[PDB]
Amino acid sequence: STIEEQAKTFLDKFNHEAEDLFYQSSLASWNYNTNTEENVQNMNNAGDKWSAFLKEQSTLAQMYPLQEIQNLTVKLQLQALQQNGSSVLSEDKSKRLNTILNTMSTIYSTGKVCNDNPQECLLLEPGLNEIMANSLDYNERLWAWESWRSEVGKQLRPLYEEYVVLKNEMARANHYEDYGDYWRGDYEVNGVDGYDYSRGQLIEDVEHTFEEIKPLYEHLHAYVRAKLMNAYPSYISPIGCLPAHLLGDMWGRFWTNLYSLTVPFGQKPNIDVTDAMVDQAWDAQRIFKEAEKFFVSVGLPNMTQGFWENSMLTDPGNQKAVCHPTAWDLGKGDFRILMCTKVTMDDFLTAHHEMGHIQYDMAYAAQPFLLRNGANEGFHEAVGEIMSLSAATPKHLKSIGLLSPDFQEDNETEINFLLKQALTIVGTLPFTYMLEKWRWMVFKGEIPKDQWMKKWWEMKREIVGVVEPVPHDETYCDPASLFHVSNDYSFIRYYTRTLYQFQFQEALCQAAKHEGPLHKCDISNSTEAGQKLFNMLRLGKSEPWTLALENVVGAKNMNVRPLLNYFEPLFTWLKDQNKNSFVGWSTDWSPYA
Amino acid sequence: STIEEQAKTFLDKFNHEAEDLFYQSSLASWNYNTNTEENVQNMNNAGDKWSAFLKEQSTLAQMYPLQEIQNLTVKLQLQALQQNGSSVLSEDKSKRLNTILNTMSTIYSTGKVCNDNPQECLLLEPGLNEIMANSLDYNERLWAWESWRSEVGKQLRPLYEEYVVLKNEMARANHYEDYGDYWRGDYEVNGVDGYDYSRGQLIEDVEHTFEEIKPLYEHLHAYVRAKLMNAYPSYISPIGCLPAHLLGDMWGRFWTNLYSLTVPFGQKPNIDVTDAMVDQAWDAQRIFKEAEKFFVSVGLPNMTQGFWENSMLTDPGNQKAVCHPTAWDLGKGDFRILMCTKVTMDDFLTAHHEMGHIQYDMAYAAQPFLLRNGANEGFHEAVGEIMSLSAATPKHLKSIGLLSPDFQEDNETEINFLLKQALTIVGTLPFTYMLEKWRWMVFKGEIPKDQWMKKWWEMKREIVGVVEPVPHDETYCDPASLFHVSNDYSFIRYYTRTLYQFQFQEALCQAAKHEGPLHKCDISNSTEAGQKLFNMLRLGKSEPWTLALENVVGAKNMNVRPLLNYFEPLFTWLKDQNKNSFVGWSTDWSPYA
Amino acid sequence: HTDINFTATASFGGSCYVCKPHQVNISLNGNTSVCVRTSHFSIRYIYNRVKSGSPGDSSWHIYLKSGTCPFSFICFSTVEVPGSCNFPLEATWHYTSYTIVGALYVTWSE
Amino acid sequence: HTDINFTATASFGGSCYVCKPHQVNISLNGNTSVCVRTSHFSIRYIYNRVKSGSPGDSSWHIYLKSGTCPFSFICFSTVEVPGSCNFPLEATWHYTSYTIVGALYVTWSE
Ligand SMILES: *[C@@H]1O[C@H](CO)[C@@H](O)[C@H](O)[C@H]1NC(C)=O
Ligand SMILES: *[C@@H]1O[C@H](CO)[C@@H](O)[C@H](O)[C@H]1NC(C)=O
Ligand SMILES: *[C@@H]1O[C@H](CO)[C@@H](O)[C@H](O)[C@H]1NC(C)=O
Ligand SMILES: *[C@@H]1O[C@H](CO)[C@@H](O)[C@H](O)[C@H]1NC(C)=O
Ligand SMILES: *[C@H]1O[C@H](CO)[C@@H](O)[C@H](O)[C@H]1NC(C)=O
Ligand SMILES: *[C@H]1O[C@H](CO)[C@@H](O)[C@H](O)[C@H]1NC(C)=O
Ligand SMILES: *[C@H]1O[C@H](CO)[C@@H](O)[C@H](O)[C@H]1NC(C)=O
Ligand SMILES: *[C@H]1O[C@H](CO)[C@@H](O)[C@H](O)[C@H]1NC(C)=O
Repeated sequence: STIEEQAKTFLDKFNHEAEDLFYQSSLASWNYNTNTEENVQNMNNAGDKWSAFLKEQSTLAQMYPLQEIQNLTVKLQLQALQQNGSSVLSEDKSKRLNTILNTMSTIYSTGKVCNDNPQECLLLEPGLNEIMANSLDYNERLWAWESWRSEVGKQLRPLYEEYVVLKNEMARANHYEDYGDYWRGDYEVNGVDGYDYSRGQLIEDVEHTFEEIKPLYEHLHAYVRAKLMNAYPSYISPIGCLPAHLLGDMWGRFWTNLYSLTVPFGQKPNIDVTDAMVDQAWDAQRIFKEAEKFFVSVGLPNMTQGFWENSMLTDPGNQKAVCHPTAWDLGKGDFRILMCTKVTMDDFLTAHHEMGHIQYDMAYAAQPFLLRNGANEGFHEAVGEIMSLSAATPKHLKSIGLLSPDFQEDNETEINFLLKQALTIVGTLPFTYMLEKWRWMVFKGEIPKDQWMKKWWEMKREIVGVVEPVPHDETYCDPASLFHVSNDYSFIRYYTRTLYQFQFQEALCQAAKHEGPLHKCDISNSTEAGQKLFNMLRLGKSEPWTLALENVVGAKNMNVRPLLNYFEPLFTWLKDQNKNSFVGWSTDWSPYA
Repeated sequence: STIEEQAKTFLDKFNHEAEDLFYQSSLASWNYNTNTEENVQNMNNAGDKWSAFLKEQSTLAQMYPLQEIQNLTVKLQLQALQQNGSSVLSEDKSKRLNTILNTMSTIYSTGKVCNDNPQECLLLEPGLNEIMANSLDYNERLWAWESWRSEVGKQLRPLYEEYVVLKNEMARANHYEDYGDYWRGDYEVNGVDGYDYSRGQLIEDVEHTFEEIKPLYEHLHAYVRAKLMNAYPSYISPIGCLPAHLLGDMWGRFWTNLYSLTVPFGQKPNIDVTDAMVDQAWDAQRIFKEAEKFFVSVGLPNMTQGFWENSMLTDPGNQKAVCHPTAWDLGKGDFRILMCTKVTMDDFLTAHHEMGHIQYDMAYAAQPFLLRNGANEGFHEAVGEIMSLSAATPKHLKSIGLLSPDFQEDNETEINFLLKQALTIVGTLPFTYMLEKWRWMVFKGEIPKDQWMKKWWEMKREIVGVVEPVPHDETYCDPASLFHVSNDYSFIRYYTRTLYQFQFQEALCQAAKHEGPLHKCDISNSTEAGQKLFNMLRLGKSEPWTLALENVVGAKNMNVRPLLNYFEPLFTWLKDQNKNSFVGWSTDWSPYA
Repeated sequence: HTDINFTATASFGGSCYVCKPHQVNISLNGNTSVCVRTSHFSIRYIYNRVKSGSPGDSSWHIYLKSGTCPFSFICFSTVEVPGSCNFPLEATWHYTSYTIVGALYVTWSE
Repeated sequence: HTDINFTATASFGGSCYVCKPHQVNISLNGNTSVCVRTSHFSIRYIYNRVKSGSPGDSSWHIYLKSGTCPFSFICFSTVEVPGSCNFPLEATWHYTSYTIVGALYVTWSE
């Protein structure tokens, strides 16, 4: 029988068993956060069983030679399934890497900085993040910054060195260049007519998409430093980089946060509807319902009843669970969101962002199990963020009745809002590029163990325009203090995410027949767009992501300009202020002589 | 008869006739300001008769060969008198240079900027000066700045070009290198044992006393720009020079003025006794009387009755005269001050500064007429300014009862005051050096007519760290908008003045047996000092200035350090602030793209 | 007289849950066709979901469309009979995908 | 009886004003000496500044010091006489410089 046809029914019976078991691992994880007594520790078992299963099925899809696979769909699944993966390691080395990943995950998860008060400690959650978010005492923020990067940082170092060894050895064995080359693999595609993407063509299309995004960044950067000096006098030099612990969070991943300082026209009525909501007695339920309602209008389905009936969106606090807003596609037509909602404009937009995830999930749940996923990493993240935009516009707030049409919408509130967005968005782009430009260089074996930190900050000052507030020797391991580093995630996705994110909103508002600046757009009511969108959503990881884009946009590859053109009004305004300010920075300055 | 002996009695009879006629020219000028009806225009006649006399006596001192003059005193007088001077010019060229000087003096004297309000004009006095002193509207200050440098500036250009021609031709004929070389001649001395000074040794001892004063200036400069940005946001770049019209007066000759902005510890009780006086019903007379009283204590004379009886120190305003504070040594034991006094701490210190001039005048009035003068230019100016210092100290104010001993004198009020002083003093030093560094280069024939302005501002930015707020082509003539430029005075004197000014206060406080910082010193009560001082005062221009200094200080030549050591506590405090600020500037920045 | 449960009992989740129900027994009072022998009767459509474990069921709907013939709710029948009446049975997950899982064929005589 | 103005009338301003008065006539009732012939008399020192034009005069003081002999204020005399009594006349500008411009010579007999 055609080995294609023989693999067809092999995959049929695989999908069946896999959907059953993956519903088991997912239901047990939900139950970890969701519910009583007897739920704390079954998650970890049923996950290893999933792991056992997946391992067997790879050892058995090796028997299906891809070359003889005509059906493009079965090829992909087969390809996906048959990856030797981590198992391709000396038994002990496979365990030792495991041992390492758990240790690193836990140290970060359970790391705390203390005070002659060795009992009193704050953690990363509330503790420090709440300080890096509000506090305006340079020395205090520096203490938070440094204490974290020291206590949970130096711990991570020796482990992280070992982690790159085996982690490479796993890639080098899987005929990838290095573990870095391995992660880029996600954006790869082979053997599809003029739709291909090279594993290393990502680096170039990032680097070459970066030179283009560099001008906008510098003017935003040189603008903030000026307003920062005014909040922290004495501390900030206008030739040199910004001192990390002043960027509004532990790492300076976003600048969203410390904004009240860098606000342009603080004279204006504030576009935080956060309290407008409270005044209308809005509960966590009225948010999501108004978000479901958003989607309905764009040609998509109302949430599955049952999503409603066992989705946790309020916080029990009486039970304790992980409040990091998540959207869950367990098997078996089962979708739900876990989110500890507060009556906020922020938690309101997060609702749209998470439910966007659910909508992507529901869209493609018909695709064979193995291909139920974002076209590539950070497709998913983008499809959630594209919703915030439409749902965080005055046009939206106005109509939704959370802000009265009385609202004067002059060019002043324009920047007011468009700035906050850039703090969050243009903020993170260069942070992100460097973080991975670093790991890429490490995983390649370019930076040695004795320069890791020196080459890190060299790059922080160089690319990102940020200086360490204290010298760090090589006992430190600062990138490791960030989640996605110690919990072993590709981070470059957050970058690609943002680029697509706009390409979408561009073509999607094009469909909604929008008129002015791209940021005023609000695709709701517009079924015309929702279908353009769904047409790619439902596809899952079924066609290559290059094509999946072309469905929504027109290009086989990411593009930078949609983003830039969204920020055009802010860009030509920041030059206005940086007419006299010093624009750019020197690697050479440091707050410590 | 010994031609020395024959010149001895020639000089006797000259001094007699000269003191008669010089009382006449001085009495008539006093009367120009002082008094009724029939006094407006006699000053101009009786001056030309003085001019007539002085010219004859040179044409007749040419008959007394200097080489055969043994008596060092008669040599000097003879030397002084027998200078061909301006007369050494083609009759028409002598007139034409006159014609020019008057025109230039008058355009500046009577130059006014107007508004579609061609009737409404302000002048330099009140008008503009009062704007450049108070106004905080960039555009307004720029309008004042530019309108003056245009209306009374472009007028001065063609005249100033012609003025350097004949003005040089007069020096070139008097066997000086250029008119610049001519002015430097003031600090010259020949044929006195190891006490000489070369005409060009001045430039070096200025330039080489400048490199020394450069560090202190930059830290003051980089400090003000920072505080200025805060007063004029948008306008001031922290890489580049300060925009002239922001420097507190039409030219930015002193920064004294706009200080309320650059004040360090504004929290402190203000050391302006200005209103303390008003509260004690102090009249213009109680000021000068308390200043006379100052001197008496230092071993010097109380004013000549008659100085009291026809000195104008209040302002008639009912009669109108020139209120620029002046001290008058007319002939014939006759001294008086013309000053339009207001009850102020400023007008208080000015009293001391003007009476200091009178005291110098009274001290040397025994020297033969021709030698009755400051040892060199700017000795006199220094001897007045050294009095302000002693009289503007807390120790003085405290004891004089104009400020209660209750006054807390911490390190805070320290800089508070020491800054204001540096605004005024360190402020003008570089301004001054450049202004003459420019004329020097002009009078040498280094800068051509088609670069005069370009080379001026190049130097303003370069040396002084100040930029023009608008581009000026060569129709302009900005140095000419300053008094001392259009009214034909050597300006470098204001520099040397300041240098000496401190060397004195140093050695004079040494004599007073002072203890702490040099700026707390108050030589009053201390006859020990006053005599050291008088010992040089009475000398007039009788021994060479190099010796005259050595009497008070110990060096044959000026020195920079006394000044620097006076400002030591400010200097080490300004580095403290410029730890992070950009210290210095770039020629390349301009407020006009 | 004679009553008639026309039952469509369904299970869920083959190689893809959501695509189509797993299995679906269609039944006329247990057996596959029923001819009425006592004038006047009563006929009803019962839909029966077999517990699967996920709240995905309950978003699975099987209903019968209208179709071939005049009335909408003489013999009845699962399976094809000449001159029938296909009230076809349509199965859908959450109104995303539709898939017709059978029919009720009817045969009149007047 | 006989009264006696002893007058010192002075002018000001030679090659240097302030250094010394210009000129100074010293006089015993107009002529140069006076011998008293009527027991009891009265003697006074008058000082006479000639208008010069500047308030510099008036800061010019000519007074007579004490000197050679017992009493301080028989014949009198401008000019030297054997066995006299020099009340010497001292002229000063503002107590800066002193210069003795003459004397009153007296001659007793008892
Ligand atoms: C792959 O298999 C499925 C089975 O239904 C089919 O729908 C699809 O068209 C097949 N593709 C090709 C290219 O044969
Ligand atoms: C779309 O939204 C507007 C206000 O946002 C509302 O008035 C209108 O009725 C909506 N219509 C539909 C069909 O969703
Ligand atoms: C110069 O002349 C005056 C005349 O009195 C005299 O005082 C001075 O001593 C003379 N100087 C010399 C060096 O002869
Ligand atoms: C000097 O000044 C102090 C106060 O400044 C005063 O009390 C003292 O009596 C003065 N003495 C003289 C002799 O001038
Ligand atoms: C259907 O009818 C049968 C008899 O034919 C009866 O026993 C049964 O309870 C009924 N079931 C339902 C769900 O109504
Ligand atoms: C048809 O057969 C089965 C017996 O196994 C039963 O479930 C069903 O009720 C029967 N129908 C009738 C009408 O008796
Ligand atoms: C001095 O005395 C004479 C008489 O000897 C008299 O006429 C004259 O008025 C007196 N002058 C003065 C100034 O007293
Ligand atoms: C001495 O002579 C003159 C006359 O010219 C006169 O001024 C003066 O009064 C005379 N003295 C006496 C005492 O007569």
